[PDB]
Amino acid sequence: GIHKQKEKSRLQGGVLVNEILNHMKRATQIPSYKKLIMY
Repeated sequence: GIHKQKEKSRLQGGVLVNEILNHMKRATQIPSYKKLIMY
């Protein structure tokens, strides 16, 4: 049952949103977390 219940609207095309992950990659290379040492 990969498909779960829904509460809000959602159309097939909406799946496109997944593309977000791609762009997210960029940030994944350097998030806004807390840094201490570089070496």
